[PDB]
Amino acid sequence: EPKVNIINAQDDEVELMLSDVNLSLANSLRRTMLAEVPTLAIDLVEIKMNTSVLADEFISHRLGLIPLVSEDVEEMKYSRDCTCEDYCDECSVVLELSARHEGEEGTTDVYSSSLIKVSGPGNLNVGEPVRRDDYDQGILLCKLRNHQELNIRCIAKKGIAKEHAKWSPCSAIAFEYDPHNKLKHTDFWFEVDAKKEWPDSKYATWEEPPKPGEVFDYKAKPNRFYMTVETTGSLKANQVFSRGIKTLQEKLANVLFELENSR
Amino acid sequence: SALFDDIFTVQTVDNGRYNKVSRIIGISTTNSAIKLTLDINNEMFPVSQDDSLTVTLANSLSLKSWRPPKPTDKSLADDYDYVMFGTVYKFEEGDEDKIKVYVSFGGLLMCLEGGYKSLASLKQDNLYILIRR
Amino acid sequence: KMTLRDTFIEYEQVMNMLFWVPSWDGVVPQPAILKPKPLWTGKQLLSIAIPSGIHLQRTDGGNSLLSPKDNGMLIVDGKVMFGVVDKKTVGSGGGGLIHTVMREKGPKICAELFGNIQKVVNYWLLHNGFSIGIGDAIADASTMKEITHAISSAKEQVQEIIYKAQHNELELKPGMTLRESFEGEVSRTLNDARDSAGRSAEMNLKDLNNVKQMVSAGSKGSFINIAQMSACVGQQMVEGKRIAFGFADRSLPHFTKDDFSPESKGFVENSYLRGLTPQEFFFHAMAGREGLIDTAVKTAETGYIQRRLVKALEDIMVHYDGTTRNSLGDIIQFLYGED
Amino acid sequence: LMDDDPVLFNRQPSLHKMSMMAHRVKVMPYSTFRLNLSVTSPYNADFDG
Amino acid sequence: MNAPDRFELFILPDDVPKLKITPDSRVPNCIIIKFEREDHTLANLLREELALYPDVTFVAYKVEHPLFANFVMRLQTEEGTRPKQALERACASIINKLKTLDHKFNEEWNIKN
Amino acid sequence: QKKAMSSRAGVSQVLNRYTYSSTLSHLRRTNTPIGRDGKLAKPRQLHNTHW
Amino acid sequence: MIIPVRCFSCGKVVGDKWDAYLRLLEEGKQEGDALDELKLKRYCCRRMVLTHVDLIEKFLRYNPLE
Amino acid sequence: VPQIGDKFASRHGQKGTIGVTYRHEDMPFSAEGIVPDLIINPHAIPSRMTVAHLIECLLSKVGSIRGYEGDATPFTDLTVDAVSNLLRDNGYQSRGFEVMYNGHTGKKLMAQVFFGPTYYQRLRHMVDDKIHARARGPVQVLTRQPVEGRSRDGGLRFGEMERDCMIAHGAAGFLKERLMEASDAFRVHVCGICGLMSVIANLK
Amino acid sequence: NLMGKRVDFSARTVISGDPNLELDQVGVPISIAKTLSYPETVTQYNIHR
Amino acid sequence: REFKIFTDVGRVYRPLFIVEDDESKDNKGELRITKEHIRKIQQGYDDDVYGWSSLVTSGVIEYVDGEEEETIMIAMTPEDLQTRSLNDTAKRIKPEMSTSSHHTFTHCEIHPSMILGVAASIIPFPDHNQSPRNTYQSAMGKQAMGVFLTNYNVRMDTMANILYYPQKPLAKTQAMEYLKFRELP
RNA sequence: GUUUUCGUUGUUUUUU
Ligand SMILES: [Mg+2]
Ligand SMILES: [Zn+2]
Ligand SMILES: [Zn+2]
Ligand SMILES: [Zn+2]
Repeated sequence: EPKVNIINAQDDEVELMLSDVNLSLANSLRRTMLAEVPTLAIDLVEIKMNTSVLADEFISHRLGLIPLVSEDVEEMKYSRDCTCEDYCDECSVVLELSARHEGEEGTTDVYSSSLIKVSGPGNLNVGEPVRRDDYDQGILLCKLRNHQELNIRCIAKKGIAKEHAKWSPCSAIAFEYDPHNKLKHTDFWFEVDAKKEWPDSKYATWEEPPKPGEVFDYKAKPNRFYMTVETTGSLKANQVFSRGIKTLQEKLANVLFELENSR
Repeated sequence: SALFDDIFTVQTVDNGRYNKVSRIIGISTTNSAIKLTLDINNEMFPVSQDDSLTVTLANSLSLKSWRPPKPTDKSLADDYDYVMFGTVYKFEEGDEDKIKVYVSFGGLLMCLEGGYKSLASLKQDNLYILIRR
Repeated sequence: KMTLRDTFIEYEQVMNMLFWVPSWDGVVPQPAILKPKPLWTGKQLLSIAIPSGIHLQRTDGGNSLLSPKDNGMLIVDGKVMFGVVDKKTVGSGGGGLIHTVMREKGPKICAELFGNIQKVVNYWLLHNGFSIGIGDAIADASTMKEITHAISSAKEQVQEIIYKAQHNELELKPGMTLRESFEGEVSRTLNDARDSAGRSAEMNLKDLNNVKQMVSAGSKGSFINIAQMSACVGQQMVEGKRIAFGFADRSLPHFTKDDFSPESKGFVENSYLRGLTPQEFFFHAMAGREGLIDTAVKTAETGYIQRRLVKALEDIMVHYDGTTRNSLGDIIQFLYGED
Repeated sequence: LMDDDPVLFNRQPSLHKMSMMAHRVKVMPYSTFRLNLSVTSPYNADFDG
Repeated sequence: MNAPDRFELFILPDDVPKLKITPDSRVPNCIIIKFEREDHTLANLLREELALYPDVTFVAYKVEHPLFANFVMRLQTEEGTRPKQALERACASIINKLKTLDHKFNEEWNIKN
Repeated sequence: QKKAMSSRAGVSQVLNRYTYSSTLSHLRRTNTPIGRDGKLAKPRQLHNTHW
Repeated sequence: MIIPVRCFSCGKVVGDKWDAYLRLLEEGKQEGDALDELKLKRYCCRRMVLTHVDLIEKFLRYNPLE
Repeated sequence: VPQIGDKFASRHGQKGTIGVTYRHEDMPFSAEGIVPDLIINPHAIPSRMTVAHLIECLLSKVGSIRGYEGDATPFTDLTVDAVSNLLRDNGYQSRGFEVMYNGHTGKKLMAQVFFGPTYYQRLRHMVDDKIHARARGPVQVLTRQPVEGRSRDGGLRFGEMERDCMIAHGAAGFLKERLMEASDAFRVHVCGICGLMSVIANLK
Repeated sequence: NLMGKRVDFSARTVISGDPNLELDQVGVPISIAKTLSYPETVTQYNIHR
Repeated sequence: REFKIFTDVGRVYRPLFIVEDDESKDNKGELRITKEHIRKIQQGYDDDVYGWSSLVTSGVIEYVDGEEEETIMIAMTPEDLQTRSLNDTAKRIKPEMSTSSHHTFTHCEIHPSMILGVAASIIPFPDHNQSPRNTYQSAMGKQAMGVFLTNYNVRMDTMANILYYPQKPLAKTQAMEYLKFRELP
């Protein structure tokens, strides 16, 4: 019964048309992709020696915010689920950084390229920092002056947007339906008139423009729901969507589990 | 359980400040001097001026935590178009032949003013009002 | 926004607030609307949060029994018959619902009803929401021009009073000297200007307008507030006076000597929407600093007043006899409040 | 100090005797005093610090 | 220096359970279900799913406090089905809906790009 | 210091560097050292000449 | 100083655009079209780059102890 | 880092503390799924009446969409209506309203929310610098009473009006222990003839 | 020092709004509810707790 | 029947644009300073230096005190310099000029927005909000968090506060440009 | 070693 007609697709941005679903279910899925989809982000930073002019908390928190290419973050075990003392590779990808400036007058631009993935449990390709792309030399991390050094090691562990926006698989997810307010969910507040003061959505062409004669059916419920999902490069749109679906499935499965567990 | 039965021709309607409800005032087709004023959700069952509506005042619709309305419980309501539940809040035992029964249906006010005995049986607490077109 | 006649709620939201309502008996009553679809009204939701055994009845503005405006007030045993509950009843007003629970049920029941209404309102607004916008604060151009012409007419009346005073044609008011009569009557005229403009703006406030909805809700704001924001601020009255000519026979070097016209003496010709001219901006600065200095000064004297009054009567107590006496036993009054 | 512990409740200034009120402690996180909206009005105070 | 922690929003303490059902004799065939480590995401979904169930006579939930990732849901069903059983039915129904969602999404994603 | 009495206090104060303006504006004050000997509003009230 | 790694209002990868943004600035170019070239679609992401104030260049032009 | 209770202010006198912090998923989103960084009380506008704040937010939206620095110099010729027209040109509602969708349900909130950027400022006052509890600490050398000052574990100075209100409250034992156990309390041995503390005293 | 003097078991902190809280309760920080305490005498009923 | 000259220390002066007050030319009711002087200043030098003292000593701008101000009549904006001879709800108001058909303003401020202060030059449209709130803004502006100095690190101060990410305001004044608020926001 | 030890004058600025 769940029906989708994907308008457009891309590595990060996707516009989908999920029809024949519940509004509450659709919102729950949107929340799951926004917060409960796991990614990899730096959660521990050691500064071995630093001669820059910036705080180490600054650079550490920024490093945490950096998305890491995380198509396989599911295989990574949690720092609390994994039984090992301290960190092992299976629950922790190690990153490294070492940069210097020597040219006196000048500045060495430390980029996320300098963040070198020096671990990652074979294979489990998680931990390499996301960038715009290859020609882009990476996310800029620091600016080095005469005789200034950044030497850092990093521990990245599996995480979600719910515990930090640095693990957030998405920036924002657009969720829409009823592109003409034919279901009467918003007032069209107005100073002169309601239909003309309020524009027509990009999905106005998709569903029918409401018949002026047609009296509102007080039993119809929202059925066609438009979705727009974007990722930061740590994951892909399809990955985030599927992970959210499966995560809410396993949430319901555990709810079952505890239901018959209590009885 | 259909204590009172009548049909009314609607003479006036006004929404005013309220948009989803209009107060409607009509005279009874069956017998004049029987005036019916009722606040109605317009978009849910619309009526207009001079509209003839089949009004029934019932003491009991069952022929208590309200449940999703089960079709297994038949209602005289199903015989009508707009059905509205309320409480008779004043039985106006006034004029010689003008009982003015005021019933509040959760806020929607109704005045049935007319015959003394024709409305005397309406000396109840709650009320079901049932409307065919 | 809730008690209104055309407020409609559906089974799911109903049941959700019922679970939210602390004073719900697990039993939802029959919805007022049942067919062709069961729908619920604001009054029944109110009565759900209300524990039974509370009746109230107040005719409002001489309203009738059929209450077309949903005005008036009638709660029966915790069930609202007609009338929208307002701050005149849910606030601290005497005879109010809180007064009623004080004098019928006690303080615990009032604490319960506070929680009831607070949580159900949290739900209902969380799900609806109510806001404010610039379009709410603006009225159509017709009322804007009514405002403009009201101010202009008041200015013309001011100029007429100026001419009468400047040629002694102004008839002397009782206990009010000629120049001061001029100043005071012009003050009255310009306050009438601001109030007329404001009342026009209030009239042009619309139903969806969250501004009139704010004042009618009464959560904050008032008439004069809208008058100043939308129509015009009006004369900056300091300690019940008018902004005088601070310089030599002038209030600003941009005005002239004996510039009896309003702009040179502190009457605001703009609203908070429009923004104010530098001269009258400085005049509103006059009024604002006046208010702040009034507060700051009044602090210390009101304080020592309070302290000395507390010192004055620190031991008056009604003894078990019922007579009000001193520590000496000399009776001030044989009974408390004569009763 | 547990939850529901009655404690004297005081604001400066305190003009009326209704400015002294006995509230039940509800041990809950954050370093502020969490209150009802209605009880703030007699205090004529706000949460601007 | 007093604010609560963040991992507890989903991590179950030993003493309290994920699911604590108590009988709601307030109306027949009703219970009160305490879901720790939960919020609106699952709560509203299960609420709507149960509301779609004809047996379910009362369905509601409330996040008693937003400063705690938890909620409690009151569920009454008809005299035939038990509230708990209606809950497993709702969970399994949403399971199958999610399966269909993921399948259709994946298929049209593949055919799309 | 011997004539501690009848001495004006506050003409020199520690420069604030909480913010940059905490210096700049701090360097462009004026003061009227009359004292609250007689409260009055004239030393505190804005005047048209202050325009 | 220093553009945020992640967009405060939204959360988009934005950090690796500053040098590109300056490149776009150099050719006497309008601001908004350049930001659009930088894939800055959400005006939150747009003013985050538009109104960011980097300050390390004065800090770095200080001769450090080492 | 900000926390519940932290003090902040606008450029329009709009000052307040944090009441609660909510995550992305629970707060409503726009049609494009955009949530605000911060939420304020509407009740300020009827009371505090900051029109310039509205103009600032409008110009902020316009500038962020158009990507330039907006001017707000006082005593200039700018008109709000033109800015609304440009916002129409920006493909956005002229009065800045936009439908939010309840974060908990995704349902279109009935009103269209005025939603956009504003320039705000952090303020020196925090919450955790005033949190201070004292059951027993250092006492002043002379008074033998709890010291004053949050630096040195200061006690709450009980004002005289608080005493008076407690007296009107019938708080005899409470105020007594506030002055007996919570304050200075020494026992001495006085004479019954002269009635003075003129007694060499030795308990042991 | 006599009509005004400091007390112990007293705390002073920020106030915040709690719409879901009861009127006669104040949301007390764990710091305040911990540092501040009441002396409960050991009785036969409270011995366990 | 008096006259008075003051050169004592402490009398404060503001530079007023010199509207020709001697009625002998069309510049009477206009500014001696013109777009020629503006262009010369825009050069930063003189076309054979034109500094600020150049404008002051050229007689097109002069210093004025309050005691002088109460004896002079000043134009607010460049609009009312020449004595003038519809229905817009987004504009301010100049003197009506109904009986006083003529006005020979001896001067005009460089900008009415210069009646403000250093802090006041920060607020976006401080003229659309209540004066008490303007005063509260002024008071709170000095205690608002920000970034004070570039070499905060080399200073050993009782308290130092530096923002992670200073941001230039979307809403700006023009005196802002002079305040360099883009550089220390 | 249970236990266990800081303060004031004056000055400025502040805080609903
Ligand atoms: Mg206070
Ligand atoms: Zn491990
Ligand atoms: Zn953004
Ligand atoms: Zn003796």
